[PDB]
This record gives sequence, structure tokens and C-alpha cells, in this order.
Amino acid sequence: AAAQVLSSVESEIGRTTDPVRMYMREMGTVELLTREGEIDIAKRIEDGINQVQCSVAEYPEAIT
DNA sequence: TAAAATGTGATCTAGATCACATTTTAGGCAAAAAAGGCCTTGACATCCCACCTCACGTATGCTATAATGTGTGCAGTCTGACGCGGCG
Repeated sequence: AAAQVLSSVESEIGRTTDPVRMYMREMGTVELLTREGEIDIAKRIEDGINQVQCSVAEYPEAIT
């Protein structure tokens, strides 16, 4: 529920031209996910990669 | 009338005469040969060119304890008029 902070704030942002406030306020939305979300991001990544390795394994001339 | 000009005439004195042989020497006409003008040759000297050429310099890659929302040193507020967007 951080996009709705951006919502009303931008509704009431005092004509703030500086992109620093913009970007820094935008990263405030996403939080710090840790300790296995790291490991789970890794798991999903290596899974999809090993399945593009299925995708090479399925192609015959890959060995050629 | 002072002072310069004018006759004595015999005894001389440096150059001209005068026909012909021999030099010379032009001057100017033909030219031999030498020294520029033309080219060549050998020998040198210095390269331009470029063709390479290794050392030093340079473009790029990872480093696994862990660490996770700026600010930050400034401005000193000039001011009167005119547009324009809210602001009722």
C-alpha cells in the first residue's frame, strides 16, 4: 500500500521539479526482501535457465 | 725733350732635300686549338621511405562477515508593472 502514498502525495506534491525526490520516493514503494527471497529469486532464475537448457537439449543440431 | 725705336752687314746654324732599298705590319682574313657551353660517366653522400619493432602503456575483470530514504550548507528576502491561472 505504497502506490497510494505516491497517489495522494503526487496529488499534493508542491510542484516539486527535482527528480531526486521522485526516484527516491518511488523506490520507497518496494521493500527489502531477504534471507530466502534472495534464495528464491535465485532458485527461479536457475530453474528457468536449466529449462532453456532443456530447450537446447530438445534441439538435435545443438550437439552438431 | 725724355725715352723708346732704328740702321752695320758679315758670320754663322738647326733642319730640309732627295731617289731608292728594305721592314713591317698591319688589319684583317683563314683557322687551330682551348675553354666555355652542351652532354655523359663514375663515384659518393645523404638521404626519403617505409618497413618493421619491442616496451611500455592501456582497456578490461573480480574482490563472498557485513553494511540498505537525501537533506547539508547556501539564499537573503530589491521592486514596480504586466500576464496569466486560479480564486470567488
